[PDB]
Amino acid sequence: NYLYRLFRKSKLKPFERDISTEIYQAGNRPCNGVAGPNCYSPLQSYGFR
Amino acid sequence: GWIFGTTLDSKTQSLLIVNNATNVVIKVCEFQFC
Repeated sequence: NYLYRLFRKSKLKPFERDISTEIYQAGNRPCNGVAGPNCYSPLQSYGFR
Repeated sequence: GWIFGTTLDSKTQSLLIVNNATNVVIKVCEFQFC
């Protein structure tokens, strides 16, 4: 139930929140909402045991 | 008023003022304008 962000186009300002979940584009191939080989989901869940 | 923000689907500020009951709603939600 707890998530964190790995990929972002730039850094953050001091005290800035980010809500929008857009698919990251790591290369020249566009994603267009489809997580392909160069497109990754930006929110990965914590694993707590 | 002014509607400060970026990439107008996510976040974005909204300063509607002069309600004639003198109110300064500066609500910051997610909006879709126009």
